Amino acid sequence: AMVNKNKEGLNIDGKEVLAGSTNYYELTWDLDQYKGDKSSKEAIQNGFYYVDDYPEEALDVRPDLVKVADEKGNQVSGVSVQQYDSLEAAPKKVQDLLKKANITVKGAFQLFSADNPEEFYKQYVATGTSLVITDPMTVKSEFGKTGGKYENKAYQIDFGNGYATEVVVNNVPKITPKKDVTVSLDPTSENLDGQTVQLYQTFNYRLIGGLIPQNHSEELEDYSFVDDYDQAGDQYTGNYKTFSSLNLTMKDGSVIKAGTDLTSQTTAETDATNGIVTVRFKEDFLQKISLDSPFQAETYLQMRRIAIGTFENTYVNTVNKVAYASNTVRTTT
Ligand SMILES: [Ca+2]
Ligand SMILES: [Ca+2]
Ligand SMILES: [Ca+2]
Ligand SMILES: [Ca+2]
Repeated sequence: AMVNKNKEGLNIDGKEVLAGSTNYYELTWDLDQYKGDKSSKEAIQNGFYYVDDYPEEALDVRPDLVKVADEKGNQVSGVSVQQYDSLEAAPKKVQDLLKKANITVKGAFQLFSADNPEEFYKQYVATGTSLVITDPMTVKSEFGKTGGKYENKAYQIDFGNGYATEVVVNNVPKITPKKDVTVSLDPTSENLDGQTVQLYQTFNYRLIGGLIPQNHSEELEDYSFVDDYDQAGDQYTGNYKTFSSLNLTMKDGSVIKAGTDLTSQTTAETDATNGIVTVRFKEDFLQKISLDSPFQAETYLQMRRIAIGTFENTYVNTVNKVAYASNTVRTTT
């Protein structure tokens, strides 16, 4: 058996997992059927292992959180774990036992090993006592820029013979912030990217956040718009508005309609000297969004053009503290 969970313990098999989130896998090292086993010395000496072939393109193991526990919840001594970057890089002994167990891995994998096959056998195997491996891994930050499926595969090796235990699939959504230039808050208004802005004209930078899909695996804790604008040409006026980009369903079942003014659910921080403004969603609001709802929002920063010339803007949308850059807009004065 294999299941993926979030930190709070919810089953998240098949769910959308944001870059930066952790997959708290629980792998059952299933020894129940061996109660009253009568296998030979040589079969026992063939050993007991658990193999997790994790998808290293997408995930990094969190080695400090990896645990092997018995049925009382106590850590198991005499079991160790090593993570290898490939079969080729693995010790010869490891290559050989995988071959014998008839296990194929792709790229990087972990091997959990019974240090002393005879002691492990006497204690857990012949007694039919199953163990639970907690094996947390984090989605690579950069993967959020392309997104896509990943799957975790595991194998159990009993008496040197291996077999597949389970596969769990998840998907990483692609987070793609967008930046437009407007002279209106109407979402249908013309984009002035690539066009002219008059000297001392006010206008908006429209910062459209990335889309968090429904069926996501954990709470949203951060959704921010960080705009380091070019203060040689642009001045932030101190005014902004933030709107929902989609219909949101809250944990209480209420619905916030697309286009609703959510400015009061945000805070703002300015650095005029360095020409930066940051707008962040409040936890009080983010914690109310259903895990089964999408989330997306957009901020209109009111600017003033304050010099002749050509000026660019880019903003960064952070989503649970992973940064994603928007396109770069350009206007001329
Ligand atoms: Ca290693
Ligand atoms: Ca792998
Ligand atoms: Ca829209
Ligand atoms: Ca700046």
